[PDB]
Amino acid sequence: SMSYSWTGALITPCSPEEEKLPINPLSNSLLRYHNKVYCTTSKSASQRAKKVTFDRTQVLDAHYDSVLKDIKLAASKVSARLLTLEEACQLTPPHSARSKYGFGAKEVRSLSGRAVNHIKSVWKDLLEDPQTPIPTTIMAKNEVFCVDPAKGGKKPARLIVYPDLGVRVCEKMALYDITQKLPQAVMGASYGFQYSPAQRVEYLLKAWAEKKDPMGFSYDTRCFDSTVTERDIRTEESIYQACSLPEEARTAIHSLTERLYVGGPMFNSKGQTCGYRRCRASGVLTTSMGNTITCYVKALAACKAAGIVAPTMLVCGDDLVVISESQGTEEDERNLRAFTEAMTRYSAPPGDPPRPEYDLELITSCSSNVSVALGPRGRRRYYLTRDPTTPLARAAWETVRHSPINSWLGNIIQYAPTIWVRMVLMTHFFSILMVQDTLDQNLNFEMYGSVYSVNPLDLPAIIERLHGLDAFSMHTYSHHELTRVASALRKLGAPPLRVWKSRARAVRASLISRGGKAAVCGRYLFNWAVKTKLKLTPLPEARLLDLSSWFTVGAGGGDIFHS
Repeated sequence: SMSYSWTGALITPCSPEEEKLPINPLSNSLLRYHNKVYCTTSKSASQRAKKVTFDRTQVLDAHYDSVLKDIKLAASKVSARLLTLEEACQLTPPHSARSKYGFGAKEVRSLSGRAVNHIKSVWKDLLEDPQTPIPTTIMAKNEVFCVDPAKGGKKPARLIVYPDLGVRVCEKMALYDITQKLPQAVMGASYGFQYSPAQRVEYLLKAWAEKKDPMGFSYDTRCFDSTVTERDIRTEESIYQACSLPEEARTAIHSLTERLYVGGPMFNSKGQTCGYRRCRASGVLTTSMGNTITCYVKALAACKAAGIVAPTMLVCGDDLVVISESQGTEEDERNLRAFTEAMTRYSAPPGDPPRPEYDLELITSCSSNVSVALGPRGRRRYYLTRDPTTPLARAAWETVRHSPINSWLGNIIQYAPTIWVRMVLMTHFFSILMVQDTLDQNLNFEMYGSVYSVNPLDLPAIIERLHGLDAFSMHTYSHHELTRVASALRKLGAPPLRVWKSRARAVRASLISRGGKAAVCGRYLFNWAVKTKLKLTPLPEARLLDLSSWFTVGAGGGDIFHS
């Protein structure tokens, strides 16, 4: 079957879109080469539509069946419940796309009569009708990147397919509790979303250490969502139904599967019939959970089919890392080819063929890699980092165009120990917050497919909780990091690190002069910037932080909110 069929109708935008980074003295102080920064628009939607449209064949085998049997057995130990309407409403992000039925996220979150009565009607209809396909909207995402002329032109916009807001709330009532219990039961420690950045590093270090002679690879499936077949999606349902659930939950889950998850008609923003989907919807609740389970099953089966020796996996949606015992250079290459052939049979063909690596730091997963620096007392300290180009480009965009989602804050939190966060992002944004005089304002950001709300003044505590006090004392960064970061800054026309250091001294001093939590930020976040460093003591606030909802599977399109 084809992943999509199309009518010829265009994928259209809601509002006018901005393609180019606007000139502005605040964003210019971060980076000058504004012509290199672009935002994807609906102008490139047809190009993407072509890429994600292809035939899927799927041939399963004994290895696949064996893994699937184990998974269903594991799921049978899980008990899940429905969420109340009110619980599901509270999980809706404040800027989630409004319903076509006369209400938005604000109404849902405040439980307005129209929103509530509508959602009740949608729920009842889910229970009564397991058959009629539920309409979805297809939209081009607006995401910011830096040009890469060594890799062709600009990336085409990603596409997102999602149902109406009323349906999205119903998905949470039916399936949210499952998203919070099932992945850990069936994938155990291989499930990546349960780990903070520091824990992810610890997991990978352990996995690597376990092997007498470790070899690792990442596997890139070509357009994973499009490779997911109707059978795959019905199999996911079978796994959900293996849980102990109330009958009403079983009914809603089945209707959602047949009417929404397995496929259905897509409409553009103008309401014209755009096409029909026969693969994974990118913007439904189960997108992340479904991708993770389906990727785990196919990958583990492919390991068995290939004869990979003692595999330890880390799976986050379509993102897959496999660490195992090396069988020798040529044997490893051969076995990776056999793994790829198996994944291909299972309908998960590769983008770039996997490459064996024999050093953990050389494996890229979820766009990140492990690096090492020194903490206080000169101990080696491993931490997660990434190339800063995209985070810098988005930070410049977000400096001049305010967005409901602050990617820069998510980056500061996730990549706090990195030299680029500490010297550049932290310095720039605390500067900008004082310029705006909005330091003490909660901001939203996306992390692991979920939306969170954080006050920047709480960052020392948050950073301490997630990364430890060492995140404020790290030094002697790797040659690779210094080189990669300096090169990104030059490429974007940003000031060099030495300039950021002088800037941070003044930001630090300004924050300290404001006293209170602002002074705590100055002292902790910018201790690296002064010659006479302060002694940083554990923050009592770090322990009081309720991070119980951090680091879990999220939702397609990040359409879930925790506060």
